[PDB]
Amino acid sequence: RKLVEQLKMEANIDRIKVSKAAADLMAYCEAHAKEDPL
Amino acid sequence: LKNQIRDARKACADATLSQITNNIDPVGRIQMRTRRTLRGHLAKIYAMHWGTDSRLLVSASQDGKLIIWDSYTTNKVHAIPLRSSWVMTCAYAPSGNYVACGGLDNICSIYNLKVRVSRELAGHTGYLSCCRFLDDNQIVTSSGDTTCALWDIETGQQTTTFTGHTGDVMSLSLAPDTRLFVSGACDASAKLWDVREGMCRQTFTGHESDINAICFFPNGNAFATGSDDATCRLFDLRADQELMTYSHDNIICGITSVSFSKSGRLLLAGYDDFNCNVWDALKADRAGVLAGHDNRVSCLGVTDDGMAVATGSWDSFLKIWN
Amino acid sequence: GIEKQLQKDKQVYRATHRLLLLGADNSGKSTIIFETKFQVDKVNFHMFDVGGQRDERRKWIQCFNDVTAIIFVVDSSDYNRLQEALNDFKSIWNNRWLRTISVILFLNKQDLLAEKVLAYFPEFARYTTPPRVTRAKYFIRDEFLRISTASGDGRHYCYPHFTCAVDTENARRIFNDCKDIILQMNLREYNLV
Amino acid sequence: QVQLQESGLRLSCAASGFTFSNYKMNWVRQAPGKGLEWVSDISQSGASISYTGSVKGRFTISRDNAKNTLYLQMNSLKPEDTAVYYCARCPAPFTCFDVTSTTYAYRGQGTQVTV
Amino acid sequence: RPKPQQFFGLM
Amino acid sequence: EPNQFVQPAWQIVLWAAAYTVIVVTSVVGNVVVMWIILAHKRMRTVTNYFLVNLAFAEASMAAFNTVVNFTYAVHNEWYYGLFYCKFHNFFPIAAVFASIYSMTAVAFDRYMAIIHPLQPRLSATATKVVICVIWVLALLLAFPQGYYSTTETMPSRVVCMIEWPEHPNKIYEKVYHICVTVLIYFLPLLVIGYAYTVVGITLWAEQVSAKRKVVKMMIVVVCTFAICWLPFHIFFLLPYINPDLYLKKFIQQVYLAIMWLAMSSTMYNPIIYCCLNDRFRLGFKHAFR
Repeated sequence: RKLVEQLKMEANIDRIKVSKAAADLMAYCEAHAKEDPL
Repeated sequence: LKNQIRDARKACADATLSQITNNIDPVGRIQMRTRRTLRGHLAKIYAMHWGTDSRLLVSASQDGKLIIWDSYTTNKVHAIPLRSSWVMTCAYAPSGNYVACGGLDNICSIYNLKVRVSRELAGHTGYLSCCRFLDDNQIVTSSGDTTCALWDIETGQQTTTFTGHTGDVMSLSLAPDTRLFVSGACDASAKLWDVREGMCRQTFTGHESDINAICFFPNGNAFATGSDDATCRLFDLRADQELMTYSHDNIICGITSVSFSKSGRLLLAGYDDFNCNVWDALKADRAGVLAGHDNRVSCLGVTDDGMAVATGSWDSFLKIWN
Repeated sequence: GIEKQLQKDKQVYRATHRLLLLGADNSGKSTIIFETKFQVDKVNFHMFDVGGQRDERRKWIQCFNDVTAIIFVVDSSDYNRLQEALNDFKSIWNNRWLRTISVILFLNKQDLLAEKVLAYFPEFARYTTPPRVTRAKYFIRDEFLRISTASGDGRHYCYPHFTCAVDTENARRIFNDCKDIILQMNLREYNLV
Repeated sequence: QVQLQESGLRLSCAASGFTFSNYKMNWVRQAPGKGLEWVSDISQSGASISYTGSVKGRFTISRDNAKNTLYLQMNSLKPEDTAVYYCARCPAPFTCFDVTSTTYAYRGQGTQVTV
Repeated sequence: RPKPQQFFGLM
Repeated sequence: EPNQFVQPAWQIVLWAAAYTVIVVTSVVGNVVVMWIILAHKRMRTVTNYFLVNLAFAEASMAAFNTVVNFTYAVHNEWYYGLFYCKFHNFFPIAAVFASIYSMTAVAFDRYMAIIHPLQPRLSATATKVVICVIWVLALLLAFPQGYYSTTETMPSRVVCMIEWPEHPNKIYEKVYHICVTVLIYFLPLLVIGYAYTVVGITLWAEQVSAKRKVVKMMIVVVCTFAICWLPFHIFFLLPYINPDLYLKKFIQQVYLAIMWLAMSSTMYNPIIYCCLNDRFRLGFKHAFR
């Protein structure tokens, strides 16, 4: 029954759309590409 | 209640990550070669960690040796004989004053480098799989009894305990802000934990077999997981879904170590096919092949400012690539 | 003096032979984590019995990839848990990281097996020795030998033994078996076969 | 998220969350008052089939990769066969230790069978 | 040197 | 009549074919074995260091010694001068001695690996030390023949020979030849025979056939070594009991026969490695494609 309480605690979170997260990931990747020696 | 979670995850899925990175310029072929080769260990290398000064590193072998290497000159600054021959992890402190190790003895041994042993944390039940320093006084460890723990080094007592996994915990990764961490375990799931609170935040279930390694993206909002299903996966903490899946039709072996670069463009994945791959994190396409080990690549690490990538395998050799 | 003092330790790592001890609760493997060091003919063998972890063994058994031999102890008198011992033997034999390590098989508790004979497997009726105790002993031995000769015979071999609780010559057998285990390794390393 | 759901004389095990054609599938009972005991196994392509000697010649195990399900056809039962049955998957594809374990994450909740 | 009919074999 | 040992052309053709076959077989087999071990990066092992030392010594032996000695034995005329006379009496003789000592070291490896397998192997630095000692004593034993070497001009003849210090009883050359005959024939034959006899007795008493093939290989190695190196030392100890045999062409026929017999032992070890190990067979197939 503790797993149900954990699922209820983790369910009520703010889920932003995946396109905005992909855009933020790509923006951080592009903003630091010049100082990556690899 | 998980049906509502999956329904919300489907409703928050607008477009794929590869669609957002579709009309972008690829990196291309990555050509890397071995600069320094370290040969001072007898048995297989099980783990390593880089220093924050980007010069000295540490390495652990199954013969009972923990050797601190100078990567610039291929010289051994320190060599420590261990009381237990089986060590599965090692961590090097950000201040450089301490080192830690642990393994099948179920003890987290912390040594001072002013080399003398300083502390022996003994509260775990299963085999200690990973450990990472927060400060010189606190440390986050994970063991094979499906638990993690935050410890105070001074009193030698557990401060908090993280018990949410149903499988043996294989790896952990610390956030750069030192307020959260992630753990990957043997139930095909990864979990995010709060250091200050002591409770799990979110649970990610996208894999199909035992997850062996985990590493944050450099911005702290994403991570990557490698497992035994021959696929890597990139997850985001905000989108609540797997952003990317790095797979191939010819890889049928497990994944032992993953790590990120300075910009997060390249994902560096160690495999059981005697070689490592360099994937593109955005394009989800393989861009480099590093093949210089005659046995299974056990551990992999990235220099803190991105000047080198050091791998260690079961052929008792450490190789630095640039 | 890091580089010199390591090298002598390499000689110590060239001096000892590591062994992995496996068995169930009913098998007397403590009589045959804990470390036991014993010296036969001025050769040091160092056996490890692991009991401090959980019953899931698929992740730490890879720590014993470079071990010389696996001593597997089976209580032969327990007919109820004999299939579990056979499944454990099959798992150790067919592992990917244990496909090059030979297994010395010790069929312990011979006197209780003889008492159970003189007082599960339907194929026992159509069996003949290659006098009931001898038939039971060799049926139990051939049950493991069928798994041993089913696959992976070229890379590693099995060495069965019959052992009682008052037996003292097990270190002799471990010495002789490890001597043949590397002898076959040295015959292929030195371009002879 | 992997999922195995049992139903059930013929027991069925429906699989989800993972590809089915690359794993070896096992049937494991648990008797009332006794521990978990391995019963049967079938390989990835359905070639190598093994049974315990107590049920040899009496049980059949089959798989359907088109429907991604695992069947156990059981007949001529005995009163000792009353147990809780689970379908188990070992984690490494193209290969298998801990399917008969106390806390295993890659097996279902099982079904009760009373004879 | 002793004779012009000598063989002078070498290894 | 102005000079004997001038063979007719058909004898030169027959000896040229019989020597060309063995020098081509020897040098091709030895350089393929060296390339197999040193190029594949998995055969580069502490075990095979004595093997590549033996292969290099045998190849240098075959090429330099057999070609120069056949050229000097066709017409008994020297075409190379004083410096190459000294070099030929210094270096290929040391290659002979280093090859025999390297084969003794390989037999020692086999004895230690088979009779005492639980004991650890020699270190890489110890292996390099034994290689250095073998080559140093090989050059030290071959030095007095290359130091006293000189050339002389006879009527229509040029000769290379060792000019020993003059003695009323020729003590120095007698002691040198008996000592080199003992140290090069008798000691390594006894050592290799004892080690191979003990190893064959152990291995002789599925997988039984491979051990018996190894025992047959060692019997073949010992027998061919003794047969191929008996008349060489018989000839080089001959002039100190009957020095009048060098006045006829029978002795150049005897010299050509014994030099073919002595230098034909170079071909034997690549064929042995090809017959025993399948990895060497795969390397021979890979090098020929």
